[PDB]
Amino acid sequence: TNIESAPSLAPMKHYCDVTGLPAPYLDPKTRLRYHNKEIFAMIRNLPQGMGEQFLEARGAHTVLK
Amino acid sequence: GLNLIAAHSHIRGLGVDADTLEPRPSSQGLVGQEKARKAAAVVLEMIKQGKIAGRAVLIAGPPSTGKTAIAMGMAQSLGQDVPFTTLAASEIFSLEMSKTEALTQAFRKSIGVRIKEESEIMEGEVVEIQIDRSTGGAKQGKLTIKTTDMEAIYDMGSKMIDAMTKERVMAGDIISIDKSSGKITKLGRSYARSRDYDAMGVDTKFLQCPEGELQKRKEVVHTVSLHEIDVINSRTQGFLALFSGDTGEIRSEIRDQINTKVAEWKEEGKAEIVPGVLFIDEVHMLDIECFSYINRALESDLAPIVIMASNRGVSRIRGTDYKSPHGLPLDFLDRVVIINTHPYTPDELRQILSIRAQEEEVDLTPDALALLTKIGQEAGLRYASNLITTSQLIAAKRRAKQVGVEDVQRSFKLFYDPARSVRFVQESEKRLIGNDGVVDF
Ligand SMILES: Nc1ncnc2c1ncn2[C@@H]1O[C@H](COP(=O)(O)OP(=O)(O)O)[C@@H](O)[C@H]1O
Repeated sequence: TNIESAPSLAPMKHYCDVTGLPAPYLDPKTRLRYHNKEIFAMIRNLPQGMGEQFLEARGAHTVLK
Repeated sequence: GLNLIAAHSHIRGLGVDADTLEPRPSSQGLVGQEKARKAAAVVLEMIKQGKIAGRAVLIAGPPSTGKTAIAMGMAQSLGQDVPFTTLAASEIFSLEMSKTEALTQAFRKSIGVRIKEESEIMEGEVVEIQIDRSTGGAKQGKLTIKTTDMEAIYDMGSKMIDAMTKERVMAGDIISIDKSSGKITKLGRSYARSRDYDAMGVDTKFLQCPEGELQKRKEVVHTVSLHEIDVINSRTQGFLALFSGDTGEIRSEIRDQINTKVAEWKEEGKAEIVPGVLFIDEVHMLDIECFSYINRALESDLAPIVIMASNRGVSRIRGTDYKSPHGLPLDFLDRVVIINTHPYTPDELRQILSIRAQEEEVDLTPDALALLTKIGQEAGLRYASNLITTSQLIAAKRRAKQVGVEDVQRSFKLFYDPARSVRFVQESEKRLIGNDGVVDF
């Protein structure tokens, strides 16, 4: 009862999380999937407190305790 | 560095106009010949058309009247697009194979197939490599790279970590991971990690970081002839044969099936056929067994246009005993179309010597140029074009700057032109071995 939800085990196609385009590579500083160099520019000069909100929208933010 | 000044290093194309086909008299090296260069221009413009078979144009003319010059002009006026193949006609008489088949390969070498397909490559400096070989093995690892713009982390398969320790990718290399295969071509070394390289030479080149995105698609264009495909489909690993000549008699059913699949590639739009040019230099050195095959290899759809050059007048045909014009049989002279050249007027001789002097960068006084034109009137272009290179060096003996009459008259004194050499043979009969006799003083 209520433990019939099931996870998966399959390769996931990872998309961008700034835009919705398919994105093939992430970052070391902020760990954001991104499409091209314009989105990389907007990632590396975004004001602080939002680079964590993108991972909040995607999930696995892991905020401090 | 492998650009040593040859006897044709001054020709930079055919030199004619491409709008009204007018042979302007001095451009790109070819100077003086007008009617023959216009006919070669017409032939050149119907080569790039492609809507003609393999036809035959015979550049007939006297010695040293610019026949290899016109052929090299047509070679330079096509670029590396339409396959030009030189063939001096004594490479055919081999022993690895027969003679007619050696001619057939030279026909098949000049019909290119041009296909264009894409690849996915990666530029960029490696920031760092971590490989989890801990007893473990090549199982997982992280690769952090960057361009000037991008920066990225990738995880690697086992058959990529086995290519990373194969090329030994350091922290700072400029690599090109071809994604579809897995080969790694290190384009160079990054400058910013010049301290981090100890096992290198003292003089070592260093590049900059690649500019632009890190994942891009290239539209490379390959062009291989039908002889390439024939030699590939002949053994187990047979492409080495066309680098070592060890190919033998290729069976004709392979050539027929490849002539079928090239047509099936053309009709599906996957390919495109480019007819090339085959230049048979000194075509009089073929026997009639060759002409009885060139008369029928110039019949098929897949046949390159043959350009060929003959010196001889009424001479004998090899293999047989009966004479003929240009050393060619008459049933083959029905096929060919002949361009005749002419000897050179002395002002054209003077400006050809001027171009050959400016090519080697040798300074000349106009008096020495007048004397050299006077010599070339009586001894041909080749003798004067060698007297230029001799006279520069003789002027460099006594530490001079410009050559003069006092050095052309020394080069004319030491090195005999062939007319005076024939006179020397005729006046020194009894000691030179004619056929039988040797007299010793
Ligand atoms: N129109 C020309 N312009 C410049 N150089 C020429 C021209 N015609 C002939 N030559 C020169 O004359 C020499 C003889 O030409 P080439 O075609 O080799 O003679 P052959 O026809 O006997 O082989 C070549 O070295 C070439 O440099």
